[PDB]
Amino acid sequence: VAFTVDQMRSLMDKVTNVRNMSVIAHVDHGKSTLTDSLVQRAGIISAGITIKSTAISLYSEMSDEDVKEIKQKTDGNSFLINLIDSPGHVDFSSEVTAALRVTDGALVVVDTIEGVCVQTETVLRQALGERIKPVVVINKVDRALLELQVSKEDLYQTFARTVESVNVIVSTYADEVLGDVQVYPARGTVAFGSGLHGWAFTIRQFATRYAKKFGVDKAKMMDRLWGDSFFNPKTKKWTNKDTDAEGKPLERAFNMFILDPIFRLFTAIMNFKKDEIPVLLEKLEIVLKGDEKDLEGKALLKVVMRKFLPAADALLEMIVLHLPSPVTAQAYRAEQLYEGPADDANCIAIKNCDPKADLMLYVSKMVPTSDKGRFYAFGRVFAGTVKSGQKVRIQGPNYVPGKKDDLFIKAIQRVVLMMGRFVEPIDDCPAGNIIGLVGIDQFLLKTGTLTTSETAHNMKVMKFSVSPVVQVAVEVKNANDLPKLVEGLKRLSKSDPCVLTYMSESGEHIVAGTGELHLEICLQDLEHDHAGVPLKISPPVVAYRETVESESSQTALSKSPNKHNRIYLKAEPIDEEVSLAIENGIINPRDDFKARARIMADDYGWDVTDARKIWCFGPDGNGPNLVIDQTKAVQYLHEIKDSVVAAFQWATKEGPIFGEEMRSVRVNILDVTLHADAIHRGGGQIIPTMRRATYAGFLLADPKIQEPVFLVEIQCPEQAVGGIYSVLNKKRGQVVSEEQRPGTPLFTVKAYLPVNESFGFTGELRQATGGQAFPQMVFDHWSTLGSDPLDPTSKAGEIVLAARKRHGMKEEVPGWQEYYDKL
Amino acid sequence: AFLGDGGDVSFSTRGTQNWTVERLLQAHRQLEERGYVFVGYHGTFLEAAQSIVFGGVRARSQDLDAIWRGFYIAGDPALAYGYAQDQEPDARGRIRNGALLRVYVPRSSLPGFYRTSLTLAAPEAAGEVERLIGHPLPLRLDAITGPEEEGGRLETILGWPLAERTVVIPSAIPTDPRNVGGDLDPSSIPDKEQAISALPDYASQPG
Ligand SMILES: NC(=O)c1ccc[n+]([C@@H]2O[C@H](COP(=O)([O-])OP(=O)(O)OC[C@H]3O[C@@H](n4cnc5c(N)ncnc54)[C@H](O)[C@@H]3O)[C@@H](O)[C@H]2O)c1
Repeated sequence: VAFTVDQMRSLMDKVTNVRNMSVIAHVDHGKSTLTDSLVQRAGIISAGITIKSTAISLYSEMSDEDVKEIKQKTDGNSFLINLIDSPGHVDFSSEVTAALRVTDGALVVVDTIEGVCVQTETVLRQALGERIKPVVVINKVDRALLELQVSKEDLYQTFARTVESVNVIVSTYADEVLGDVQVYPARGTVAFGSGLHGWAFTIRQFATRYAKKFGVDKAKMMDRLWGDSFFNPKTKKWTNKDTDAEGKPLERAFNMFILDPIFRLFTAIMNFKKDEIPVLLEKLEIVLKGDEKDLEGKALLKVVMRKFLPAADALLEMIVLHLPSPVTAQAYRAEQLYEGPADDANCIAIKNCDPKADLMLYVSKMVPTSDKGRFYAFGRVFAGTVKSGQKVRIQGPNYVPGKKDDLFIKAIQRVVLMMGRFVEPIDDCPAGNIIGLVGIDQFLLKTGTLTTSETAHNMKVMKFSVSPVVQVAVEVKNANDLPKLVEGLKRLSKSDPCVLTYMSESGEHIVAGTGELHLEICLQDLEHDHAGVPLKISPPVVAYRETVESESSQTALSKSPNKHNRIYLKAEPIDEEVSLAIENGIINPRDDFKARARIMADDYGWDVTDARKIWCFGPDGNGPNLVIDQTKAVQYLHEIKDSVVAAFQWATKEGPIFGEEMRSVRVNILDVTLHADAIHRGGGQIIPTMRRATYAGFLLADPKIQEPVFLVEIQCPEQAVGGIYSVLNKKRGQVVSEEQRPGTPLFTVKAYLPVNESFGFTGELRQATGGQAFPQMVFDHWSTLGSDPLDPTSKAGEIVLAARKRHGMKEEVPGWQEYYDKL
Repeated sequence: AFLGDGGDVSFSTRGTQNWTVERLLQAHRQLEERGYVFVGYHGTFLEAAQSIVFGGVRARSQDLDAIWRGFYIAGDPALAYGYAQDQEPDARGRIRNGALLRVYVPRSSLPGFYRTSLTLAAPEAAGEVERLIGHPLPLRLDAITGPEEEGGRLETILGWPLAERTVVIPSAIPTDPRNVGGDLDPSSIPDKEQAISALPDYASQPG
């Protein structure tokens, strides 16, 4: 239906009638198929700037009698339904949690034949851990009839077992603070149908229809339409035992009034019995129009079943009548979503869904848009109201009420509705609704918490990292498609904030990701969308860092090509604390040199003198590497600063060991001799000099390499927990902690896993745990290898040599002599 | 064509493309066979090499006294190696390695090649050079070889008229992208190239 911005707002202030939910379903179960039936039925459209579909808005209207069945506060017969997009596979665990965290209900799609698969089962216990109320829909019923040709009792028992396995997971993992959340068909919390043909029903739907033919409240009618209830056809009597007086079998109510009519149509139509179909269609009052009166086979069956039992209506029914509104759900999800005091003024405001209290908007992700390369924040208002122009406290991951770290007090340019693929600006948005924001992508990488209270903690943070720990080399198979790849990379890097595309000194096109899989999907999209050109991709490679262990054995000297300029320097390690500070924005390159020096001096034990002589950071002019000016009375020194800085940028991007970025490397320019005439101190002369001197100093400062290390958080049932340790003990993994969930038998093992050992990790962990494990790893720290990188046999040297060959460099690492002045 | 047989030759930071040592030995042989002789190396940046190898050496303005204008080459590749690089950084400040070129002239021009102990590019040598070549500078269809500096290594100046008659081909001596500004390591010079890099004997006295 087409709605105006006024209608949406008027529909968004009635939070009691909103349904924040996602669809938990395996892709091969018709997840997208059932979703389609919903958008083609209740999909809301607006009466320029396009975005990647992240959420869909659905409208559902019901009767006054229907609204009286909802066991929660309601207001009016209009209902807003936010269908939040879900990942296409469990492996995308980090974003699976993201969707579930901003939802309150869940439509769990289960197969008729295969029942509940391992994936849907795993995602479900995660949703239950997030305190999400589920409603089930048994899809693929079409297969049971057409292919398997099962009987009415077989199909019933099949549903009974399917629903049984679901509640086995529910009663086990659903927290006891929600009461009985198990699903019962008789209670209209379970639907059945075929997404393919687009039909579905609930016990409540058939109860309503027969409710009149029996002069009976559908309460006890749908109660009969399941389980052991039998309507003896001969005596016209309802009974509770499956046999009559003479001991003859009675058909159960479900098979008699629900399955039979459907089985009739399936048989009448698929058998081309032209004389039955018309009669059979009339008593069910299914009228075909013009072109439809000639259809046959599946073509006819599809139309008849789509007009008989529209799929979306069965689903919308359960969603509106049984899924918690933001008001009802936030009451028991607040304490779980707040990383602070339970009785806090903000946490209380979240439990009540108070639109008047301090703002508590959650940013689950950043969405790519057509408005330049900017991203639109996507999330949900848990408290207060977000307004256009409103100044909010953008609180990032590292943010803490104490310090002012990772805090950005900026203003919201525009707040907009995420109408699937389109954007609609609005004045404000009360708490309880999903929304998108404009002009935050430069402050929030992916996730974060918006606040208007100077004493509010972050909401349950989702750990992410932009650090590219794995990368590959892209190359066109056809040299004429080069321009298509160049633009493809520029496009790829825009569809994802955590994807990096750059050019190495050799001119190679590099694509770097946050993980094996993350980088895998990006190379696909690139070769199919952004570029669409046949590409030659090298095997995945882990990103290492080059560092020093001590101060240069001696002063590093290097002179320019013209032999007139000289740079003396010495390299020394930088404390991890400092490197962390730099990476964490504490020690900031674009910060006042005096204010910054005070920090380094007081909080990190730096000679304030040196801290004010910082010429630059690196690489990219902000890395954890520094050039300190320690020269004394050097004439024209400043006239080469731009060049020296430039050199340091390249020298720190690709180190002398094997082309890898430097980390924690402090360069101290001890002395400089320059030609009097600036004609001989140009970039061409100084840049190389500084660059080489830096290499010589580095190689003299006890070279070492650092390997990236993950922090993996694994959710796994007690039984399969043994399979986790089995895998970690051959990947050089180190266990950090093993916690158990209070009630459930769910464990949460956390450990460090070297990135170069994570290749295929999820695949192995899958098998070792039978698919019960739920992986989730993020970059944690860099680890310095003890072995000598200059030794080809050592563990570090092994990596080095392999890399050097792979790059086509001289197998041996250059001695400092190569870069030192040739004296 | 004097580049021998093989793929299209291009210049890159990764090194000269489609230019093995064997192909050089072939092109060098085919050059000698057509009456050409090797006279030295010329180090420069990629785009320049391209222009020289595929367009030919052409006269251009250069920062020095007009009487010393001409194409500059060196017998010892180590010397010319020092000019095989960008002389000015790009927008971001990258200075990429260059390429070593081999210069060949018609043997018919050998009667115009002279040598001197005096340091070149200096007013104190102009007189002696003008004496050897038998005419006032600048150099024309002749060339001069002498120390680039006091006690320095030898260099050779090819008068533009003579320089435009050269045939230049890539060298098998690679520049180092991970050590721009470094000095040429003698062990990076293919023993096979060193064998074909002997210089002609230049006249010490005028004609
Ligand atoms: N470059 C060398 O190999 C070499 C050898 C010995 C001495 N030198 C010293 O270097 C100084 C000159 O250096 P230079 O000769 O590199 O710079 P230059 O100013 O003499 O010549 C300018 C540049 O133009 C480039 N170029 C591009 N296309 C060209 C073309 N078609 N024809 C000719 N040149 C083209 C050359 O690479 C050259 O480097 C001399 O004074 C000499 O003392 C250089």
